[PDB]
Amino acid sequence: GRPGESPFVKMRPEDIDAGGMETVFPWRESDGDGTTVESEHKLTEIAMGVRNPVMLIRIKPADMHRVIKRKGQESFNFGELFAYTKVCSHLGCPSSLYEQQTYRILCPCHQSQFDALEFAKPIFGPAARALAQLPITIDEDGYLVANGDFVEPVGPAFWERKS
Amino acid sequence: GRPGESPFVKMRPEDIDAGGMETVFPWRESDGDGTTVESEHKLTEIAMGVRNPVMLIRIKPADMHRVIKRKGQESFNFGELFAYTKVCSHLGCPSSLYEQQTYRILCPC
Amino acid sequence: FRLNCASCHNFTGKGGALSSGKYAPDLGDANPAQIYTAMLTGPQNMPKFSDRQLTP
Amino acid sequence: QSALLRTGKQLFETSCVSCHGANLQGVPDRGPSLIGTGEAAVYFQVSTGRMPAMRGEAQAPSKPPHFDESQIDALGAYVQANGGGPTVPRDDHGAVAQESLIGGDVARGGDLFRLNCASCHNFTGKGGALSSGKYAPDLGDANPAQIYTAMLTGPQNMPKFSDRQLTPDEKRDIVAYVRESAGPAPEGMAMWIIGMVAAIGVAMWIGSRA
Amino acid sequence: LLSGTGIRAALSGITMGIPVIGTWMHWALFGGDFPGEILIPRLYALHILLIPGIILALIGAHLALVWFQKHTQFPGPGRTETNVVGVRVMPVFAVKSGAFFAMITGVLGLMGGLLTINPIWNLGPYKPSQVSAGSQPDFYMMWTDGLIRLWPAWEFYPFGHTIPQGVWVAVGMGLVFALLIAYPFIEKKVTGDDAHHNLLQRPRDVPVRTAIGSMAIALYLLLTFACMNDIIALKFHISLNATTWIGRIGMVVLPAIVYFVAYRWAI
Amino acid sequence: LLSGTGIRAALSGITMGIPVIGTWMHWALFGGDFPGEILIPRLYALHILLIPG
Amino acid sequence: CSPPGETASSEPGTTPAIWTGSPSPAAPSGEDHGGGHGAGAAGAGETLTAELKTADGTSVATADFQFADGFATVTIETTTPGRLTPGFHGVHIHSVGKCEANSVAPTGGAPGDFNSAGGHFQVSGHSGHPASGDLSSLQVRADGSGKLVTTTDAFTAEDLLDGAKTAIIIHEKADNFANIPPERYQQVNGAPGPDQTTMATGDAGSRVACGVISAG
Amino acid sequence: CSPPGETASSEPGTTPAIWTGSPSPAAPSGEDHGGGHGAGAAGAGETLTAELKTADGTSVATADFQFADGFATVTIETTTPGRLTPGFHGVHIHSVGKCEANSVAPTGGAPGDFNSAGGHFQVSGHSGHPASGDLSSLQVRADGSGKLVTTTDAFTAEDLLDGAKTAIIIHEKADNFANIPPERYQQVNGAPGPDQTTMATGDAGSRVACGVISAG
Ligand SMILES: CC(C)=CCC/C(C)=C/CC/C(C)=C/CC/C(C)=C/CC/C(C)=C/CC/C(C)=C/CC/C(C)=C/CC/C(C)=C/CC/C(C)=C/CC1=C(C)C(=O)c2ccccc2C1=O
Ligand SMILES: CC(C)=CCC/C(C)=C\CC/C(C)=C/CC/C(C)=C/CC/C(C)=C/CC/C(C)=C/CC/C(C)=C/CC/C(C)=C/CC/C(C)=C\CC1=C(C)C(=O)c2ccccc2C1=O
Ligand SMILES: CCCCCCCC/C=C\CCCCCCCC(=O)OC[C@H](COP(=O)(O)OCCN)OC(=O)CCCCCCCCCCCCCCC
Ligand code: HEC
Ligand code: HEC
Ligand code: HEC
Ligand code: FES
Ligand code: FES
Repeated sequence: GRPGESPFVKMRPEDIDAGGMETVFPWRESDGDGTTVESEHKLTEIAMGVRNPVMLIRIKPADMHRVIKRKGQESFNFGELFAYTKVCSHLGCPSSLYEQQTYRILCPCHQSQFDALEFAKPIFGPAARALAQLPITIDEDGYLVANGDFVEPVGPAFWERKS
Repeated sequence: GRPGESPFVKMRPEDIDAGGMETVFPWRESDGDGTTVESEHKLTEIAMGVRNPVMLIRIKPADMHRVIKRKGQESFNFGELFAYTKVCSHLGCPSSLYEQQTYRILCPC
Repeated sequence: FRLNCASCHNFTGKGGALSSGKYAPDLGDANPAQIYTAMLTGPQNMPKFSDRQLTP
Repeated sequence: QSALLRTGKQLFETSCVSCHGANLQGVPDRGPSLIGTGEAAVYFQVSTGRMPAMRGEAQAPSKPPHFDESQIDALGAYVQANGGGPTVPRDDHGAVAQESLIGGDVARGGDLFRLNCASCHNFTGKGGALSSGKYAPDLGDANPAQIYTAMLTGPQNMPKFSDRQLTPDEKRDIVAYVRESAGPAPEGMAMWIIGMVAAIGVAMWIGSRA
Repeated sequence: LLSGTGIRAALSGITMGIPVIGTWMHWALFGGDFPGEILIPRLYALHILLIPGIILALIGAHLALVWFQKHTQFPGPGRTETNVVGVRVMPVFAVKSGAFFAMITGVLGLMGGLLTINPIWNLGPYKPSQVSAGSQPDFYMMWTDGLIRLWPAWEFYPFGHTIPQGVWVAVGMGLVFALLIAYPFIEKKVTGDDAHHNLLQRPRDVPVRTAIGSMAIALYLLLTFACMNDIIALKFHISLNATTWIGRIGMVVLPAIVYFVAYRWAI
Repeated sequence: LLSGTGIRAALSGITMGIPVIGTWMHWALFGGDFPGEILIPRLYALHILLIPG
Repeated sequence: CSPPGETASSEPGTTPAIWTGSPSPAAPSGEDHGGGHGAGAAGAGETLTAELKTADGTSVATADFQFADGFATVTIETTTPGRLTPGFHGVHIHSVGKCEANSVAPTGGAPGDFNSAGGHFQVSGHSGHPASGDLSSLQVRADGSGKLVTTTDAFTAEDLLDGAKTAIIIHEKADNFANIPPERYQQVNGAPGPDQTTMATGDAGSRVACGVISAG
Repeated sequence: CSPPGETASSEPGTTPAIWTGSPSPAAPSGEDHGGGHGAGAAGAGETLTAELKTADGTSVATADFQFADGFATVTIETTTPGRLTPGFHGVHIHSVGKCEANSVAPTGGAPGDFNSAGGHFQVSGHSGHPASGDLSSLQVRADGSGKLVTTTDAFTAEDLLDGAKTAIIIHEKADNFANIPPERYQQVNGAPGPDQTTMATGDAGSRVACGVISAG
């Protein structure tokens, strides 16, 4: 929350602990701290990206055995780390609410819950499509980095989708 | 006129030559180049200051003998360098139209 | 140009009137060498823009 | 370890010789003797929520820790070598154990909690209020080692439970309970009552029923 | 934060879910993706000049129609379909209308003072990554929001396409507005009465219409409280799923109950 | 540039000129010194809604 | 309807591999400069470090040598607090970069950290006086640290980028260079001249540290 | 009406004096500081330069050494293209910082640039082995330039600010330090040990360069 300077800081898996949720953003080395004028525009773009914010969830190791995985998203999780888009699959509000020991990602706009244990499929509310899962891993030095891109469009659905 | 970075750079008397005018601004060492975000707001303020811009004019040495000075402004000039506000004294438009060989600062407004 | 030239010529290089019988001619006819030399030397009532003031 | 005692003395000499002078000897009316308190008691303050407050007070805030995990270990080994007492539960690697301190029983991990300790806290694990200016803190922040160290090294006005009083096993079970356990709307209604009933009643006053 | 979240939900999602032209309407309105740099200027134009201008023109038409199509009146002693019994404009009606205007603006000023409305300072600046739990629109759009919440996540996927749940609520709003606009013609087609009516009829004297209006008001209240189910669940201790499903079941049960009760009550 | 210098001359200069209330009128209209950051929004309102109305 | 693609219970998956980001192509071709230097050879740049280790495999010193504006702006820091004893370790530049525990390039005794192919690694065209191969005494006190520099630029980055990697070797002697002149002092054989072995490079007892300057 | 204040025919004026701005009291709460270092003394900081001149006033070289993180990083740039001949030079730290052309602290011949109050400017508590009083050597090729570093940290920024300013004095010898061991070589009098004057500091002919390290 630092006002303006170094708003986005690299992250490591150890930072989260079991039953922890952290909102992360797609930061590039080129998108350095906000000190420069060239930066603080790339960083503002990152912050204002509608489809940018993601929620990184540390699934409790005890409950790791209840996890079901989607087609083509089986290796997306890094150990017990699951990165799901915050944007709700129905009308695109962030699904920022997270319930641990229930593993339910709740959206405040229209009360839709997604089962984080399984692929983040909606188990209540208006949402009908699962939240897109970001592939994640650790680069050299252990910092968390996306292992690719979402295998599906991430925002709310529209006519030209599912193909 | 560099677009954004180092818009204001320090100045030296030798840069101007007799019968030359240059628009200068009040730059501070603290108001460094526009690379940072703290800077480029100080620099924008300097640029957008209504009363900030000044014209530095080099009076020719031959014509230096025609200069008549104001009370309390006799020592203001540095040799043959005279710094006058660009803002016209009447309604505040810049008076940028400097005519040498007549030494007349004309306002276009 | 706007900071220095438009002062008397125009926004877009047209001419402008000066104190008494003088004027700034329209630049449309000047070729690049003539424009550069017009800056380099102050012909009459145009400030002389040295290379130090306006580097090449 | 030779380095752990050495680092501990340097960090001790720069924080608590003001209240525990020299080799863990308490300053009278400023702080207690630290002889016999041991690593886990040191774990229960700087490592745990209740780091000691420089202003004297009935209770302290679990203020943000002033020492890092290697430092908390160095400070602790200094007081366990100087004093001799309880040691913080540690895993096979040598880190302070947290998951291992998660007890298998939560049912009995709970029953233990209610007879022993539930009362000063809350059955939920929410705080309770206690003696003079003393409160029992919410145990939501506490990691499992923190939980085991409040019980083994009784902090302040918190009954001390020895490994004999509550076995090492039950303390884990206790951790399992006290961790497993851990505009438009008002504005529109205010319109429809205050403003709209006012307007409608005013109209009924001005107008005529018929 | 609050109002931008509301915009992101309704204006963006609903618009972009519409099958044939949804994304095109979204991009035309926002000048691009959702956070397009022209949304608020466009809404400012629409809200200070365009829509208020149309509202002023339609209010002028409304008042002129009421003025020259003399106001209807309830049946009474001397009141017939070919006369207006009341008070003349100058002495009494004008003074009481002006006084009522004074009192209404006094109520509004008192509420503006004593009751806090929309503390935007509390509601931080809009950021797509941030959100609250309330996330409601004003009470007049609360029924649309409640429809969004209650409708049961029915999505259709034609050949290589998606038909999100937003279209359901969009069509629902379209139907609501069409029915509201076309009711008098619907009522005249159904009943058969095209007679020039100048005497009102008491709601009790028309059991079917008062029953239908009570049913519609019940549905509107159900939707409005469904939009508030979050705070209702929070304060009045009722599970959020329970509130959602209470709304879902009621929006077909409560209208029927209220219709029957209102019909019998009128009779 | 043209419209801005025209504004600077007419509005700002002639407003500050007025003897007893000139500077006060200037500060009320521009919300401060001449380049005050509310001038163009205020003119936009006056020009699309108020004066056209 | 339900989304066409869901519910793949099978294929449990695998742990993602460690990400190895590719360098930014011509698109984001911008990258940090690795150091400007004359580089009169295949290219070394203005960045070059090295670790002078001991016979036990432990780092003793850490040197850094690199051209900045045509001259090597170097710096050396002791990697341990007790590497050098309370005295002056004599530094030198050996042509052979192999910082082995003990080696002998010629046919003879293999001194500890004596992998140098001679004495001081002078320039290609210079083999007389103590050229850039030679170095003076750097002192480590009871604290046991080393950090101090001089101006020894008989060679440059081009000369350092020679056929064989060079090394910095610190023995246990000072820098005198026959301080006893022939006027008064005499040698073993009675000649007042100095010793060639002592004049070519700093000769001392067993080498204390040695580190290859090939970006070690 | 004309404005009240205009026109001044008399009092021709004066040329404005050279501006001497003052440090900001308002913008800066305190005084801005440059190099950061422990500086266990009255205060020297992480910035210390020096200019080693010649007997005729010519700049022999320009050294600069400063503490950064407990280890002093140093570097010397040649002041002239031919300050040093095509050979070697020995640099030593002298306790006396006076970089005079010729001086003699003791009662004896005054050697060129011999203002040092003894040999190597060792630490206060160290006077035996060649402590930090000895600096790295300077090897000059036909190019005649100086740039190289060693690890000499027996003294630090705290010890640099001693009772008297120190200096770096470069004579024109190599770095040997009695490289002829007593086993083979012998002294003038037949003893196999080395010379005390040679062991104390790098002894050579007339000093070539000398520069005070008191932020010269
Ligand atoms: C979509 C939908 C309707 C889902 C169902 C959830 C729901 C609304 C359930 C009913 C809520 C209630 C009445 C809870 C109390 C427990 C309960 C159910 C008791 C039995 C109900 C029953 C049949 C009782 C018999 C007698 C009877 C009719 C009692 C009614 C009692 C009440 C609460 C009457 C008022 C109704 C009411 C205001 C309900 C809450 C609705 C809203 C939107 C309140 C808005 C509001 C809120 C939420 C504030 O926090 C607030 C804070 C500060 C100032 C103002 C306000 C404010 O106006
Ligand atoms: C910090 C700060 C800025 C604070 C201020 C807040 C702000 C920005 C704005 C509010 C400030 C103001 C100016 C508030 C007062 C607003 C105002 C004009 C109130 C007037 C009420 C008043 C003072 C009454 C005094 C009592 C009295 C003697 C009344 C009789 C004389 C009067 C005033 C008669 C007025 C008659 C009246 C309301 C005319 C309205 C004109 C219009 C638009 C339509 C006329 C009209 C009407 C009214 C119908 O009802 C109607 C019904 C059916 C068909 C047609 C019509 C029709 O044409
Ligand atoms: C919140 C609640 C939802 C919102 C509610 C508002 C919408 C309008 C409300 C109700 C509409 C349905 C009314 C009931 C319609 C009656 C049907 C019938 O059987 O026709 C008998 C009639 C009497 O004729 P009669 O000589 O008196 O003979 C006595 C015989 N026993 O015939 C006719 O003239 C008319 C025949 C055709 C009528 C067609 C009306 C609907 C037009 C389409 C608009 C959409 C409708 C949406 C419905 C919700
Ligand atoms: C009054 C201030 C003044 C400013 C400042 C000034 N000009 Fe001019 N310009 C003049 C005047 C007066 C002349 C007429 C010179 C002459 O006729 O000899 C002129 C002549 C010229 C001409 C000759 C055109 C022709 O066809 O003969 C060119 C080209 C020109 N200016 C370009 C420039 C450029 C480029 C600058 C860049 C800052 C500049 N001016 C700035 C006033 C000005
Ligand atoms: C006033 C400043 C103050 C500082 C700073 C302080 N303490 Fe304390 N300490 C106290 C007071 C008062 C208590 C009594 C409260 C209690 O018993 O928990 C206490 C309690 C303790 C206890 C529990 C004794 C027991 O058995 O009840 C331990 C262990 C302890 N301190 C160690 C430390 C260590 C280790 C540090 C710092 C590295 C430290 N303290 C810093 C004042 C301080
Ligand atoms: C009065 C009886 C009492 C009993 C019995 C008791 N506590 Fe406490 N506890 C306290 C008081 C008072 C404090 C405040 C002292 C302190 O925090 O230093 C406290 C401190 C704590 C803290 C401090 C860390 C934090 O969260 O801020 C934790 C955790 C804790 N107790 C949990 C337990 C657990 C778990 C048990 C038994 C399984 C237990 N307590 C037994 C009253 C009690
Ligand atoms: S916006 Fe997320 S469920 Fe509707
Ligand atoms: S604006 Fe009038 S003379 Fe300048």
